[PDB]
Amino acid sequence: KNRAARVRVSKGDKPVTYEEAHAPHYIAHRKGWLSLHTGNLDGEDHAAERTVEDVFLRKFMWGTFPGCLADQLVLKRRGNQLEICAVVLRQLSPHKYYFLVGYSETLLSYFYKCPVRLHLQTVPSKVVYKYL
Amino acid sequence: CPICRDHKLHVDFRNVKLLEQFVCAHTGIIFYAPYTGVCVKQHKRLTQAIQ
Amino acid sequence: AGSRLETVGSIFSRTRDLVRAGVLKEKPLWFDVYDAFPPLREPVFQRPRVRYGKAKAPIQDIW
Amino acid sequence: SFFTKLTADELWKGALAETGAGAKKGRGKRTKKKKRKDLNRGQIIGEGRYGFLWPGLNVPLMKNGAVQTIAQRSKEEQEKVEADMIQQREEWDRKKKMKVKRERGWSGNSWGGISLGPPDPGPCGETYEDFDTRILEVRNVFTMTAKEGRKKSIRVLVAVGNGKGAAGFSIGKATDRMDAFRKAKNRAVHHLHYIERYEDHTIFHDISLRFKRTHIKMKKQPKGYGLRCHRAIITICRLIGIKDMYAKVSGSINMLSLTQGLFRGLSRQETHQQLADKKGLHVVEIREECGPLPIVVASPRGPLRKDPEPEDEVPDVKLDWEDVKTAQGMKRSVWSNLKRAAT
Amino acid sequence: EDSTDFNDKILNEPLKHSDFFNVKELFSVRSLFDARVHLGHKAGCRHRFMEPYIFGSRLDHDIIDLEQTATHLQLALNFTAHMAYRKGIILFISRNRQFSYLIENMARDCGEYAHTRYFRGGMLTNARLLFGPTVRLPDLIIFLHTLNNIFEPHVAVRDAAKMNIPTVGIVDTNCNPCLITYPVPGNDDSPLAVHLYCRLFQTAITRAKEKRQQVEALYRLQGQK
RNA sequence: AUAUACCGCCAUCUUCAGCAAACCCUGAUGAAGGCUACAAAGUAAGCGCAAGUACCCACGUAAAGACGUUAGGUCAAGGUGUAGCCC
Ligand SMILES: [K+]
Ligand SMILES: [K+]
Ligand SMILES: [K+]
Ligand SMILES: [Mg+2]
Ligand SMILES: [Mg+2]
Ligand SMILES: [Mg+2]
Ligand SMILES: [Mg+2]
Ligand SMILES: [Mg+2]
Ligand SMILES: [Mg+2]
Ligand SMILES: [Mg+2]
Ligand SMILES: [Mg+2]
Ligand SMILES: [Mg+2]
Ligand SMILES: [Zn+2]
Repeated sequence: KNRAARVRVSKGDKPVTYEEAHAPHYIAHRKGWLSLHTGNLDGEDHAAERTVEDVFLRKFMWGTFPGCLADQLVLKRRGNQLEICAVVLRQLSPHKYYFLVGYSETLLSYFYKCPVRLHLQTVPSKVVYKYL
Repeated sequence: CPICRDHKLHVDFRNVKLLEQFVCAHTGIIFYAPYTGVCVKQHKRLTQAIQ
Repeated sequence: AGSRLETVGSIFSRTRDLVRAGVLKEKPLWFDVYDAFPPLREPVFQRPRVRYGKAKAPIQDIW
Repeated sequence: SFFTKLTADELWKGALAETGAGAKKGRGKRTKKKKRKDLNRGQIIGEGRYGFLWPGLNVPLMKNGAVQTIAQRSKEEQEKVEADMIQQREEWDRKKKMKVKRERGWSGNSWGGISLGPPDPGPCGETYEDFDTRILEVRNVFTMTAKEGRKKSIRVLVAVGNGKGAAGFSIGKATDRMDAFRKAKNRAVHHLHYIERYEDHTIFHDISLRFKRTHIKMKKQPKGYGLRCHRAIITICRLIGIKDMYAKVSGSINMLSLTQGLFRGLSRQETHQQLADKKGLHVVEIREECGPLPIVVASPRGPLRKDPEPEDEVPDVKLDWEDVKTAQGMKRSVWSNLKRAAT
Repeated sequence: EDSTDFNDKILNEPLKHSDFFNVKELFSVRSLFDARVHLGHKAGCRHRFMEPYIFGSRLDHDIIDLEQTATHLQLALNFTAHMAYRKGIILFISRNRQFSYLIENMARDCGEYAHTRYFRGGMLTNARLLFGPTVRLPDLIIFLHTLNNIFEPHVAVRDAAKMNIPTVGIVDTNCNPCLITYPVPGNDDSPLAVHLYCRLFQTAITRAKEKRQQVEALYRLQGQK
């Protein structure tokens, strides 16, 4: 039986998001990609470097906004701009979200030597696609 | 036991409301000690106070 | 909380009793009608048995 | 390496090993399982080992109307914070370790006799707060399946009652024990019997019946006699509201047959009013405590017969040798008439 | 203050009369005899619990005592009328496919309900799941045929007793009346018998509904003035 | 060291069509069982199949393929419980 990226059926009490509820074979069919860049296009370079950066940014944001992320990050690159789009919860005070946005944008801009912007969308609770 | 666990319960011939709790209301017999769980020491004091 | 023990008494007795015990807060709509105009036989479950030995049905031939 | 690190959910799912061939068929004799602890519970965003005070994250942004600047706690001031966090963490663990003492049933490890509380409120705002639930038997039953082999299920017997004559019982089945409790107790309220009680404390007459192979002999008793019956009969009688009765169980002692037999006998008893109506005579009670005073307990609602009930010089009633042997002082048992706790 | 007078003048007043709706004028032993209600099944099909209602066997064919049918029918029609007066939900049930169309139309015409189709497990005992937690079940079930198409009692007879719903039922000589609240011994097969039953219940139900409106309307007009 | 503590990713039946929460009913309220369409106690969310999508069509091929079965494979992808080593 295939296991990769499959949330398995339970008793009907497990809420899954739209991203989580779709196995890999639905990628490009029912669900899109969580990062968009040109490195994996034919004739394009630096796919290895874009991949390492993506893995770090996901770990960095998970631990920088602990317990606040309500879904996977969407990473967008245009030119040298890096846009991080995150769906977050509404538990942290707004002052703390502004601190972490200013802190994270600056720290990541100096780390990866590119203009980095963070776009936060807040939701009252994790959006549930179905109960598996 | 019920008597020894509460030091404010005093087995005395004047505390008739406590003594009534160890006598059957329908037959007037004094319960044997296993009925209520009182130790032998307090059951004797209850039987003497009741009498 | 009507009882579903249909083989224990009748719907009237089971309803009448649970009303007395306070289990049923209100009497059902039919209870007062049954009480005023009851059936000839109270509808109590009975198990039908086959006859044995010398037992015969009491139905007579019409001549 | 930073890139080899995983999330807490990944780490706990592995370490706990809740899913695995060992969990499948209880293949291992295991008792104390590791329990996942939430390591982010008491953690504050912005707090670190170095004791830095980040304005707007872990300390207030503005102080005295002016914006605070980056600051760092002193070594001593940071020791207190660390110690205070450890004490708070130990307190959290301490409380979790502390557990409430369960009131036991018929025995310390048995489920029988334990209360399950009132049945759950029905969908249409229906409530059963007046009803109490008692467990009578919890059995682990096993069936053999093609794939999974020996599969484990729970069979529960529960009794419900309000203490005022309305009581019932139901079986519950489920893989989990708490689900079996829910099914049995919620179903039992839909199968309630009404039990007639003499003076709201005892049965109307001696009841002797057999249900399958279980024999139950019950005797009407006066006030103060208590419940001197099989422990399960005691439990059921408290739910019905019977205070004084003697019962003896003979033959197969099966909890489900005992419960079903008990409820059959108690539902099928003739009251004094029914006896008077059936025979159109007065039912007169004679009490030795009241001497020769005749106490009419029930009178027929319809006409009253004029012809005395025939007086058969000798009744052709079947007697129980145990009852006769006791009345003649020939019954010797070290276990009979023993001193017991109030029931 | 005004509710006790309402329930007393409207709900309790009909219950003080032996025949408040005059349902005895709807039928006679002769009208039943012409509809062949006395005709039962052959003796070999006789159900033991129907012997008290059987006049006898005419050449191995059981004859139903119409004197008893007349008394039982009075009680059943009287009960049915009182339940229609109280605005109860009346459900007609029968699996005899020869009369499914007739019974469904009679139910619609009287403003009541019919179930003549295959009866699915739990329509009554599991109604909240099938229909919804707020579903109202019938206050009276009328069986024009108490047997299913394999000649066993209709499952709704047992389940009606489980749900404490009173049942009126035409019971032929091969039927089991133990759990039917108001049984009516009578022929359930002949089209003339079945048509008669439908007219009597339809008329009893329709009359009781009209009587309820007359009483209410009068009680309101007098209330204002 | 332990795949006989596990996550992760998989083989296998599967070139299968079943699994099943929550109820209901039958068996005297036993383990258990629940269908007949001219129908007789089952209703079943969800999951799988199916449907859709990819490739050159609606075909075919891919992909998909639940719950479980073999304490199946892998502590030597990486991570990790327990135990062990630290001149
Ligand atoms: K494995
Ligand atoms: K490994
Ligand atoms: K290891
Ligand atoms: Mg494969
Ligand atoms: Mg061991
Ligand atoms: Mg112990
Ligand atoms: Mg017929
Ligand atoms: Mg293995
Ligand atoms: Mg393939
Ligand atoms: Mg498919
Ligand atoms: Mg192995
Ligand atoms: Mg092998
Ligand atoms: Zn003591």
